[PDB]
Amino acid sequence: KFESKAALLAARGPEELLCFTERLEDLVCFWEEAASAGVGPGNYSFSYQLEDEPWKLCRLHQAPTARGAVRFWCSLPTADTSSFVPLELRVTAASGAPRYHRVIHINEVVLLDAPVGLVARLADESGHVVLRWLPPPETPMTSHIRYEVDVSAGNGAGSVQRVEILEGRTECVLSNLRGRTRYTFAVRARMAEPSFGGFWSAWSEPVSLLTPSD
Amino acid sequence: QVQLQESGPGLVKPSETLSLTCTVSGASISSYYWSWIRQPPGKGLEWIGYIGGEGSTNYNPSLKSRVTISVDTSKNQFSLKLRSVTAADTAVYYCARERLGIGDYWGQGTLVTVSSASTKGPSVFPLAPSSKSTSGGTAALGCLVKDYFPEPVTVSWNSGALTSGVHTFPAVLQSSGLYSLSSVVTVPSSSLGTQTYICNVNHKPSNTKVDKKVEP
Amino acid sequence: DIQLTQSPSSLSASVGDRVTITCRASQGIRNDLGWYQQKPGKAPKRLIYAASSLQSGVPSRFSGSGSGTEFTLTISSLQPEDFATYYCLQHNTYPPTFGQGTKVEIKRTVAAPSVFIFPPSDEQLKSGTASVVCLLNNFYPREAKVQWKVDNALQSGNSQESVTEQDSKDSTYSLSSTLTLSKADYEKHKVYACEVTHQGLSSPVTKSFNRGEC
Repeated sequence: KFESKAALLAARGPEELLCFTERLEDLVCFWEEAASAGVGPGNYSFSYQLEDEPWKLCRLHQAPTARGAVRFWCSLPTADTSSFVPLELRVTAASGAPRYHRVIHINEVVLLDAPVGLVARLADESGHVVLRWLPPPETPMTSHIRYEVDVSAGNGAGSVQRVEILEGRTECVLSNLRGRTRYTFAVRARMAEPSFGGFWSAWSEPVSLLTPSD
Repeated sequence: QVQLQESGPGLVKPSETLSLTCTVSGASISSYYWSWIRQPPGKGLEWIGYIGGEGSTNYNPSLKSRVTISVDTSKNQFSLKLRSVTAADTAVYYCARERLGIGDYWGQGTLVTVSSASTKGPSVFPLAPSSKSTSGGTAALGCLVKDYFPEPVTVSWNSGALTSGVHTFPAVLQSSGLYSLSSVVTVPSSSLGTQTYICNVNHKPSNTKVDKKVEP
Repeated sequence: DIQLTQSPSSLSASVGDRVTITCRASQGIRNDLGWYQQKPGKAPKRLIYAASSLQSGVPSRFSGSGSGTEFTLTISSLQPEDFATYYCLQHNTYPPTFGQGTKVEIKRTVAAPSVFIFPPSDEQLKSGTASVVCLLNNFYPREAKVQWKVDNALQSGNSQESVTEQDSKDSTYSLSSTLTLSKADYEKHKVYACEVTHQGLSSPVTKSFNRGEC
């Protein structure tokens, strides 16, 4: 969940701070870079302001990233988190040398969990695969989640087909698939509308089918 | 409300200090972060440093060798302390409230000049219309501000009542090492009869307080 | 310190049309910028924060966009009061730093310079120096050529020059020129005139005063 959704984002921007929010209750801030023996969480300080209150703590936690680096992160309460309104955070080092002073709009970094319960079956109806899945667990009003299905033909084959699932739909038929080939289906998810923009979730764990002869 | 005003302007002599403070009123300084900013007249702004109800500070690496920012809560104000003054400090200085990278609001603005020359008092003279009894229409008048050091010289008109017509001119370096002004005003001769023109100057460095009227 | 190089250096637009200003950074800061406005007599005011979020109070004719490395502030419809010098600021990588600073000027239908020439009122003569206050109330364009002359002869580096900041209301410059001569010269000579060769009229215009004409 965390490590993964951290990974998904670390996929661009070097020494950048990346806050995001999951089920739209708690924002989560983080940044990276392993160095040497003399650091730690208590080495940095994380100050925020839900626009116009006394300042607080996107309050620190160090962890080592599987890639052999270091990650610093932290969260913020729900009721306090009232979306659309900005938030500015100030992040300083040992001594109050500042390394981030950023404004972030909670509503615009919504990051979902991957969908799940993926199920592919042949079509008792032709040369199609029929795909069913379930929305990312514990996600508020599912009815405005749009998905995108991917279709690989596999490392050895090394191919593709992509499909934009209507917002709130969890089914789709996959036509135009070669006979006798092996297809790997995976689905991902983003908040459709309105307002709140964000990022694609990870691809759901995949499911493969071997297609019958032509 | 958000308000800020800087105290004790004036002049400074090289390798000395500055005692600018900023009166805050409106919201509580307990919360936000505060900054000062510098600007050599027609050259560019430089940010100098911040400070909160946190106590914590940061100073530009271009002045950290010197700079100190102070914080008094009950006083509800914050002081800049700057030592080792020179001719690279000849600039305009503002205080602001860092809600983000500026502070929604900046302080009025204070000028402080730096040289060997000391306080010098400005002079004030009326300028009556140079009419005969031939041809009229409108009319222009004015006081004056001549030979002074340093700045700034604010010139209003009768306790700041008159307005639409004022054109206070920019000071210019003469040769006597002293700036000079020129403060006109425009109105028809239709009211050159039922009221007189009385400006109330101020130049705080050499505390000059004049009151020269301008009759027909 | 990070470098913010704005352009064009200054500008000249009519009332109405769509001014746009850019701001390039020596290193992508992405989101972390503010646009600012500096009026002549006034402490500077903050139009845009967080690259694109409009401050409260500022007109909606001001907006900003851009991310990372280039930035744009764009005034959708120019006003006479929109006269001022605009600056971009950066707070990604401390210290905060501003731009050079695009000054913008208001193109406005050509106007004629209503001229005056006032008496050195008797009290300025105990100073021991001559100085004639030659003013050009409300004109356009700025291009001014005021030549003083004592008894019909053009002089060398004699005058003293000043010029007001463009008007907020009707966008017109006004000039201030003063003559330099000793108390000895004033009491001897009688002719003194400014030769306003401004574009306002289609011919020069000149006003004067004599001391024996009280």
